[PDB]
Amino acid sequence: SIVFASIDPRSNPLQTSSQNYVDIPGLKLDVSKYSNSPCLTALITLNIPTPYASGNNFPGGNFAIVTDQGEQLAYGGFTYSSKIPENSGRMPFTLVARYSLASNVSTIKAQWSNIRGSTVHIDSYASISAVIQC
Amino acid sequence: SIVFASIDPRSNPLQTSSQNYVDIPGLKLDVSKYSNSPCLTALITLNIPTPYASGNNFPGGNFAIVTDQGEQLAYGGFTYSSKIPENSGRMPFTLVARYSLASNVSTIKAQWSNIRGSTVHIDSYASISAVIQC
Amino acid sequence: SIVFASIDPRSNPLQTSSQNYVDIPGLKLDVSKYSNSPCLTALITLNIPTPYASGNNFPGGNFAIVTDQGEQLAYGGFTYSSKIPENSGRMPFTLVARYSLASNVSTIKAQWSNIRGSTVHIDSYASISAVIQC
Amino acid sequence: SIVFASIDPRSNPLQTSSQNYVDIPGLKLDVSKYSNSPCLTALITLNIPTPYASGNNFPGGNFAIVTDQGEQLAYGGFTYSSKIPENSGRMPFTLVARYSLASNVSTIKAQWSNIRGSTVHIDSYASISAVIQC
Amino acid sequence: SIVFASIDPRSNPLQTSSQNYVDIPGLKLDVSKYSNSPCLTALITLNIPTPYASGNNFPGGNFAIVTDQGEQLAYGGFTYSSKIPENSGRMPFTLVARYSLASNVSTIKAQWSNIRGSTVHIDSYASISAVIQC
Amino acid sequence: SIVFASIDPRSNPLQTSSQNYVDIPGLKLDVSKYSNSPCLTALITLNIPTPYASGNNFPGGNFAIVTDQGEQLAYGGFTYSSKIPENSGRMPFTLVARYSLASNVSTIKAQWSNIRGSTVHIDSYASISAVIQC
Ligand code: NA
Ligand code: NA
Ligand code: NA
Ligand code: NA
Ligand code: NA
Ligand code: NA
Repeated sequence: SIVFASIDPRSNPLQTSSQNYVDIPGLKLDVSKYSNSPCLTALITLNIPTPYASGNNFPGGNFAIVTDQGEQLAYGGFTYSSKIPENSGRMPFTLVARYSLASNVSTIKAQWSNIRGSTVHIDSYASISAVIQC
Repeated sequence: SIVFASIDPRSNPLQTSSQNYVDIPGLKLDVSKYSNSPCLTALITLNIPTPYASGNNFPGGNFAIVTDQGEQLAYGGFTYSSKIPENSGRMPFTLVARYSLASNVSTIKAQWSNIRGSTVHIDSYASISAVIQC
Repeated sequence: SIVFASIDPRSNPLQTSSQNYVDIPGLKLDVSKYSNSPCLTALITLNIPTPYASGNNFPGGNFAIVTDQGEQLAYGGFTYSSKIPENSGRMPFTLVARYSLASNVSTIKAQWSNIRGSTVHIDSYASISAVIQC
Repeated sequence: SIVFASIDPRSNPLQTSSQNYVDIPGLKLDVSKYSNSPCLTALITLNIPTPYASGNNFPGGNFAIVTDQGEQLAYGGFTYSSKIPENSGRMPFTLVARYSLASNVSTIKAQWSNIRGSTVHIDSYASISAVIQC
Repeated sequence: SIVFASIDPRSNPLQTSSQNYVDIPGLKLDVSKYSNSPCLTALITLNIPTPYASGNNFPGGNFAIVTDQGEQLAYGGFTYSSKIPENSGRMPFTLVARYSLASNVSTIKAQWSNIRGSTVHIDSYASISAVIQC
Repeated sequence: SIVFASIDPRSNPLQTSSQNYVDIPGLKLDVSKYSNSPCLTALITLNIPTPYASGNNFPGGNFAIVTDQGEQLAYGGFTYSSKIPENSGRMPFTLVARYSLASNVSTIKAQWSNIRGSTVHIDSYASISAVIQC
């Protein structure tokens, strides 16, 4: 089966300058119906196709897939190749994780954080999805 | 089930300088067999791992997943961090969408468009795929 | 069903300066249980979310999905937009392939290679996965 | 998926002397979750392994699988080979039906009726089940 | 998935006095779409809930599930407990078989034959079905 | 998926005169691969299409589906309509059960027992099968 959530915050863009990971609002999957099911697994893709980051010390952004049981299932990020890019170019980002559904998991969700004092931005379509299989 | 199409236009590369979205030839999925099926959903991934864009005003490229019912299911793109990059570097791009198969859909396909008068280029492997589940 | 492998080589990073494709250790899928099954197909995603490449001639990195039957199912890569980037920025990369399981396949795996004498680096989470369906 | 209901009325046996079909209490399947799903079908088995019928004019019993939309999906029955059997022997009975789940169906259930004024009896395990597939 | 066929020959009943197995018309499954698929198996149920047999030497009827490759996957039958039953009572019959779909099979079908010169009769609902799984 | 076992003891028929349930040799399903899986269920059919029973006090036979955890999932049987049938006619028998695979189950199997001092006989094809679903 498929579980899916997307956002498209054109009118009210998202940003973070947080050094710690914080939730990306709207990018959460409810997997309660499948929990406590050791024979099931979720393959989870976080797709942030058009992010950027502003800043003045080799800016970038980090992303993670986590559960509400404190498991960091995957992480990664982008950075620029200059200290102060004259344009914060759009840097497509995708991240793929796996999680057994054996445990009492309820939520699989996206988080983000900054790098070197940057501000990370999302102002367009992004998604999180899972394929759940036996 | 899986539906899949790929291209690999090494000998005859693809390009667009179109401001409006136009089809990427060869990156189309036929989902007719699954249409009018409200209990089915497709999770669709467009993978353009090695595109670039030429131009002189912060060039880039945009991509979309659409149906032949006029639904834009997802969009995003890449841009460079300089006004006139001395090399149009390869900027891997992936985009993930979801579509209920309730409607009379026949085709799910990839489109692209330019940015600020750029020319977008594909000269190597790219794919579009879907997982269809109940 | 889902098949999955990941790495997270923070303490002992990976690198290659190989012009020919070589295996990324740890990014291998065992599909033996599904082989010789013409009604089955694998949809395979290689996710390298945080690679970079060092070098002095427009550096970058290439990646491929292959089988142990010599099939190159997909390939692509990233490159920088400068001859000698002052920072080798992190360039998220994903690649999606399809393979019929009709043949006597045992292994689907990731490979990488350099570009123009670069060194490609992985020092954090990366994965390879497949959805196997009828 | 599987939907299932059984009864085992040892302490309070069931009987009917009804000429018209009437519900067998407890032998009902709730298929509401799957309704309005044209791509789904149910394969339904009614298993009455140990019924009998009393009477004096070639007794027997009839059974049917029906929906709450007035569809009689299957029917059949047993009869004895004598006008007045000296023992109403146990006559195992099974019945298999198919139903598309396209419609607004809620319930698939078992019914029974008599033959030639008989009384039909169930005093032990019986079941109704469905396999639901795409 | 489910494959299914039924008959309900109330207006034009079926009979056989054949000593050799012959096809029951209408009780045939087309499995061509699944053939040459070693990872698939069919679980096949033949349900004849209300047959009888006439005759004067301990009459009965035999049934079989066969393919068009000459495989007899299952067989069985009913007989009466008297030499000349005064009423040929209805004797519910079900038969379950399994078949790998590895081979070039096209058809799985029902057959019947007599016993000791009997005539076997079907004048009401009967079905043949399969569940096909990986 | 399907699990299946059959017997066809033409050359060396089976019989029991046991008052207690005893295993029918060969009619056992190994479900170990699916055990400890609360999201999975088995729908189990025992098909004895051509049994009979000998004896002189309203003979018959009983059958059950059991696990190796002492669960009697289903039971039923046939009996004749005379005290001493002049021919022990063939009395087709089918029995359907359901079992959650949550527990540490290894085996689902068929048992039989006599009635009123009868001897129950199987000298031809019989099967036990399960459909296992999520
Ligand atoms: Na939840
Ligand atoms: Na189409
Ligand atoms: Na292998
Ligand atoms: Na209902
Ligand atoms: Na055919
Ligand atoms: Na076992």
